[PDB]
This record gives sequence, C-alpha cells and structure tokens, in this order.
Amino acid sequence: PQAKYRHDYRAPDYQITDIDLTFDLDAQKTVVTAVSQAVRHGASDAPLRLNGEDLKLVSVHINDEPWTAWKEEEGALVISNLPERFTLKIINEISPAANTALEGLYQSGDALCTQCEAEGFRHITYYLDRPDVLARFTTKIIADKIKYPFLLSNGNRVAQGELENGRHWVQWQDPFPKPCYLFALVAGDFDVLRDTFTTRSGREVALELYVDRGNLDRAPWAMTSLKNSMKWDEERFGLEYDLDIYMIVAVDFFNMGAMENKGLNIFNSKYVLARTDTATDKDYLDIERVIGHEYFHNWTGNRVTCRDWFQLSLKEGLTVFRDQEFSSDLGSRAVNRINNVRTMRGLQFAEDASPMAHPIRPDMVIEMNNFYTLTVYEKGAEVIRMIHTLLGEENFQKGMQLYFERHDGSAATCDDFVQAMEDASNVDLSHFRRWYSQSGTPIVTVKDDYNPETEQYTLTISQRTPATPDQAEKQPLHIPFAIELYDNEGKVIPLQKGGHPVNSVLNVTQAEQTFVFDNVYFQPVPALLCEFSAPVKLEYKWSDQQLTFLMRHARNDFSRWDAAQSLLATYIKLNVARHQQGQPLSLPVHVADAFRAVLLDEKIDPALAAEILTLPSVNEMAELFDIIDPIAIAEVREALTRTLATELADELLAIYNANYQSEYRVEHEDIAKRTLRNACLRFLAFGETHLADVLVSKQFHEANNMTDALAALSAAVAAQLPCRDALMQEYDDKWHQNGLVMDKWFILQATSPAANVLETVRGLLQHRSFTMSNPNRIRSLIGAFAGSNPAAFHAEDGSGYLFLVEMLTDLNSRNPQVASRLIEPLIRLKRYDAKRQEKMRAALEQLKGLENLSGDLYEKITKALA
Ligand SMILES: NCCCC[C@H](N)CC(=O)O
Ligand code: NA
Ligand code: NA
Ligand code: NA
Ligand code: NA
Ligand SMILES: [Zn+2]
Repeated sequence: PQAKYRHDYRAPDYQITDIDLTFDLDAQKTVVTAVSQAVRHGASDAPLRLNGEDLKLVSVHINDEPWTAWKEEEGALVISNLPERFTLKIINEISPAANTALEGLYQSGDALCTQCEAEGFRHITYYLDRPDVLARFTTKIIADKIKYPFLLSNGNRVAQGELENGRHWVQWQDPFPKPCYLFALVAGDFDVLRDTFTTRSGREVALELYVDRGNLDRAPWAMTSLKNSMKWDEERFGLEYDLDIYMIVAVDFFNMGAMENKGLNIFNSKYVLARTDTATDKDYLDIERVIGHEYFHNWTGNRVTCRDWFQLSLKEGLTVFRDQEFSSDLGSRAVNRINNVRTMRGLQFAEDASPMAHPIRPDMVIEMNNFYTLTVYEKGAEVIRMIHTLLGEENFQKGMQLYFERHDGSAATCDDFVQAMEDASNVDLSHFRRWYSQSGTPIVTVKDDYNPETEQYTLTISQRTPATPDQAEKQPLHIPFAIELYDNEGKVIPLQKGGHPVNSVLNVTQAEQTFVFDNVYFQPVPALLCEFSAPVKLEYKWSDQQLTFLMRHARNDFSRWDAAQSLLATYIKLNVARHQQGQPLSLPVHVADAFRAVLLDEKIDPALAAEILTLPSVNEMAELFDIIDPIAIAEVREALTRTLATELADELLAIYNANYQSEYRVEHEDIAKRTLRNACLRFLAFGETHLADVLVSKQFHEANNMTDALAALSAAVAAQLPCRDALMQEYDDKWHQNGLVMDKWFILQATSPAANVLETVRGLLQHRSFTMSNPNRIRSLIGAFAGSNPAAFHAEDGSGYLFLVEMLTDLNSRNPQVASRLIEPLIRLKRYDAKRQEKMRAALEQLKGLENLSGDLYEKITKALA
C-alpha cells in the first residue's frame, strides 16, 4: 500500500460537471447506472483514470457508443482516446450485504445506507473520487416497496413512480455542485419526526428526522438541537440554510459519529436518540454538539469544500471551532473551554508525540481514514481559535465573509483560509502558517523578574518543539501568549509600557524574547497562557500559594480551574514516584484546604466547582511524565480520591445534599448543580464504606434520570463497593434489549479496577447485547478496555496486548476502520518501560504478519515499529 504526498497535488486531467445515477437496489446485488458529463482540462492524449474498488463492471459507453479503448487496473478504470467533452455511461454491480467495512453502500440492520467520506464513492461506481471534482447530482432509486418504503438522497424530491412487482422509485436532485464524498443514499422503513424552521429572511425549511420504528420518543431533543443550531449559525456567523429540506437519518451501524452529506446527514444513532431515562446530561450535550457540528459543515465543508484530503482540517478544525463556540454560547463557556483543554492536553498531546504524529495539514498519508484525528480536529480548532485570538471577533468575521465570498462553490486550501483572514484583517499571518506544517507540541518556558527600583516586571519566554518521528526540523511558531498580572488584593494590574497600554496577548514569535511591563506597582502573581491561548506545554515554576491565590482571585473561571490543575500536578508526580518505591500518598494539608475552600465558596459557579473536583483523568495525568507507569497512575488517582474523600467528608456530604433537585431538567443551571452533586458522590463513594454503599445504592434506586443512576453505578464499580454486583445485574436485567444504554454498562465493565477485569471482558464477548458486527458495541467493550483501562491493558503479564491482538485479527478482515481505532493504545509503546515495550512490539509484529493486512493497520504498525 502506497503513500500519497501533499506536494504531488495536481489539478485533474478531467472534470465531471453533472452526474445522473440510477440505483436498482437489492441487498445481495445492486445495479448502478452512472451517466456523467465530462470535460477534459489536460493534455489531448491523457486517458481518463477513474477510481473504483470492488465493483463488477458491466458496461462502458461514451456518447452512447460501446467503448473498446479502456482497461482495468488495480483500483481503476483507464479510458483512452476521448473527445474533449462527452457523456460517460457506466453500468456496474455492488453487494451491500457483503460490505462489513461500512464504506460505500452497505446494510445497517434492514436499511441500506451510504458512507462516502473520504473515498467510499469509488466503492459504488467508477468515478473521479476526489474532492476538487464537483458535480451536480441527480439520483434515481428503485426498490421493493415493502422492504424500502422510504428512498432518500441529497436535495429535493423531483419524481416518483410505481412499477410492476411491488417496486417503486423516487428521483432526487441537488442543485449545489458537490464532491462525491457528500453523496448519500438511504433506503428503508423508518418512523419520521417532522418539524420546520423559518430562517431569519423567511425561508421555511422542512426538517425530517428518520429513526428506527419504535424510537420516535427519543427524537425530539435532536430536532430541538437542529433548530438551535440553525438559529445560532444565523446569530453568530450570519449563515442561513440554503435548501427547503433538511433530513437526518439515525442508523445503528456506523463507523464514526455522523456525516454531513448535503441535505441528508446520516448519524450514528448514539448521537441522536435521547430520553431522560436512557441518556445522561453528557449524551444530551454530545447530541447537541454533533448535530451542530454536522449542520455547521453546510458552509464550512459543503458550500466550501477541500481541494484534496491533505486539507481536511480546513473543514474539520473550523467546524470543530464552530461546534465549540455553539456549545459555549448556549451553555457554560468555562466548562466547554476546560473540557476541550482536558482533551487537548490529555489525548491530543500524546498523539503529537506518537509515531502517528502529523501536522494539522498532513504531508503524507497512506490511508486517509487514519487522519480523522484529534490533531486534525482539536488541534485544528485550536489553530482556528489562535487566529480568532490574534484578530478579535470582528476581524475574524470579516475573514469568514471574505473566505466565503472568494471560495463559495469551490474546493479550497488551508492556505486560502489563512489568506482570507490576513486580507480581511491586515494582520500578518505568514509566520503563523507554520502551525499548518509543523507537528508536535511546543514547550514554552517562562522566567520572571520583579524590579522594585523601577516597578518593572520582566518575562523571559522561550519555545522549542522537540523532534517528532515525522519531522527532524522544527522552527519557532507564532504563539499568542495571553497573560494577566494580579496585585496584592487580587485586582488586575493594567499592562503597559513607556506610558502606553499594551495588549495582554503577547506575540511569542522567536526562540527567545523578553517583555517588560512598567508601572507594576506591586509584585504580581501572573496568570500565564490564559484560556489556553496556544496549544503548548507551559514550563513555569509556580509556588502553591501563587496557585491558590489564582484559585481564589483569577477573573476567568478557566484560570482558576487551571491553577488547581497545576497545584495537583506537583503532587501527582510526587506520588507516582512514591508509589513506585512502595510509599503511600503524601499531600500537604494546605492543598486539601484549597479544595475545601472551593466546596464552601458560595459565590463560585457550581459548574466551576464541579470541574475543580473532577480530578485529572489517567490520560491527563500521563501527560505529566516522559515514561508512563499506568498502574502507578491509576493507584495514585484512587489514593488521592480516598485522601480527599476523608479530609473533606463533611463538606462533600453537605454539598451533595444541598444540590439535590427533585425535578430533572436539561438546562444549564440544573446540569451544573447535578454535575457538582455527582462529583461529591464520587469522592463519598471512596470514603467510609458503609455510608458509601448506602448513598450510592440509594441514588441508583431513587434516581429519576439516567445521569443520577449512571453516576451511582459508575461509583459502585470504581470504588468496588458491596452493592456493585447487584446494581450491575439490575441494569443488565432492565436494559439488555437496549444497545445504546448497554454500551454504558460495557464501558463500566471494561474500565473496572477489579483484578479479574480481563476475564470479565472476554466473557462479555458472549453477552446477549454484544456483537462484533456493531462498531458501537465493539468500542464500548474492547475499545474501552484497551483505551480507557490502561492499568489492566498494560498488566505486567502482557495479557492485555494478547487480547487486543486476537480482537484485531478478527477486525482487520471485518472492519479495518474500527480496527485502526482500536490499535491506537499499542502504537504508543515508546512511552512505556522496556519490558512493556518488548511485549507491545511483539504484539505489533504478530499483527504485521496477518494475511490480508489492511492498509489502515499497516500504516500505523509500520510507523510504530520504525
Ligand atoms: N472516515 C471519515 C469520517 C468523516 C467524518 C465526517 N466529516 C463527520 C464529521 O466530521 O463530524
Ligand atoms: Na466539475
Ligand atoms: Na464537508
Ligand atoms: Na454561555
Ligand atoms: Na504545582
Ligand atoms: Zn466534521
């Protein structure tokens, strides 16, 4: 399998302007007829090279003439001796029932549906399966009436008919030209929720949400979220929807979260279906986010698409930024920012140090589905957010307007986006472009000095990015470095120099520089890299009392939470080294006191308190170390939780009872109170055993909503309470028929700290609610074990790796994309000790040797063993 490189991009020899598709649908054998209008742009003797995979070619015509000048090659149909403009007609067969990869046209339960991003359209017919080729689609679908009463594709329904033998047909037409990755087709039987949204200029859009029969009671929240998305995009970005219909279809068998197909989004039902007894606050907020995200792609992705796949972050970074802004405007900005920072530092940083490291605009790709990454998405969004930070909102919106003005209707580049932002703002971003092309996490080192003679504060800031496996050369970036300076009383010291105000966003552009501030009347406590103003590691030698001061005084909530993270970080490192020598947890009293003060501050937003009382995850903790000891980290996380539970027991219980709510509402204040309450319950579960068992058991049985119930069950599992087995059995008994709900239970099983967790997980491969044919179940049991139980996955005997190898040996043949998700924990071997490294390398060497090794695995395994 061959690498492709960004520097090889060339404009296509041929374009296609219009394509007319006809599907004669059947699960064993679907006949596709594709009639394309084509235009040559290159040399007169260049053949047309069409992409195609696993297609049975039936015929090829050019202007109605059967064509003899062609041949098949590996992955292609090459057609020679063409005129300058012509009609290509291809007829071919495909087999949806055989498609376990879930790429192209496949079967989801009894429905037929498509997934075409990145390069799945080529599994449907021979085409220019590349996103700089944009065409107007017309799609006609013919199918059995009983099995497939609903026949959907992009755009508007323009024709309809009945045929002999219980078949029917519909035709659809989408007026906007599109790359084929945005093609969708859905056939099946559904319940439908219908609603409308009226845009700000008075267009009435019909909204339609298709779900499995019986699930209409779980549809309204998604519908509500869609309307909220449409409204927000209008208020914030000035963007309206551009068609009279918007369809969403929830399918159960899907590789990712969702897909922005124009006018016809297809969603993993996990990000659509919710009811108060089935879904958590977090589900409600995730459904909102993903609905928003796919909607926001309608402009940032569809009306302006990507010239080639190396430009993915042009749509994904910008769209992720848009979903974060949406969630933050509607909810708590502080909680959003915090959690996104947790994700960046805890998960994306690890990727940017891994063998899979790449810039947000990659230079080399073997399997493009491997690059739908935390880097491309979350670091991508951080890069967009840095642009926003440098330009300010008003200039950033001008840049948006200019990007659309220049590029609407076309496929664009990351470089085109940056250029629009520069031209609209007159801010120079030449050096800033280096964030698109350099991989890895910059390390920013800060040293300070207060001069009492001159009332000057001096910051000396340096940066460097370490080499990564993809890139030996690294250079300084344009790092927006936001600061605030606090005086003795907790008030902000105006920033200034030589009698003039200076911007609190510093431009850190060199390996090293110095900034000097005048009229610093008291020795300050700095807040550094405010709001995580650049996606970097901060190295700065804080005192605990500077950090508690920031926890008590900083003006942004984010800085308080972040000061609390810096405070724990010292003690996490300390106690990990202790654990390794057999020594128990040590924690200064004043640290415990700083958390006690948060529990009892009544001014404090309960959402902030809950974040500060949610300890860094094992993945966030692991970012603190070069070599990771996953067993020591897990045990320290537990011991710290036990220690705080004991020191704060009274305050914990009181805040728990105070935040009781009788009514359940999906509303920002209610969520915040409940999140705090359940953060208290978590500690309490790790406290005195009898009271823990009582509290947890009681919350689980009396809960009127899944958030309160799952928090209890989760706490019983995590603290291994006596009530655990009973509670777990009750939830199985009640919920076994419901896969999305069972996923949560599989996650708890997989992530259990119990000594026999691997054995329990193996047995759960036979559980009535598990199947290897469903990506959600797979991720919930197997993925959650490998990726979210690092202590068990990295058991000293290597049983964890061996289990994953067995699973991947199945999944490589069945569903390579899911396989490639699941291999990620093994790809990180170079963060572990020599003994673990040897075993992980041996596991990877077995997988390298599979017959029919997928490209997806190949790419990762090769980079890992280098
Ligand atoms: N394997 C390709 C996954 C495509 C993801 C799609 N653009 C949905 C999203 O970005 O949210
Ligand atoms: Na075209
Ligand atoms: Na798109
Ligand atoms: Na808000
Ligand atoms: Na510290
Ligand atoms: Zn996206």
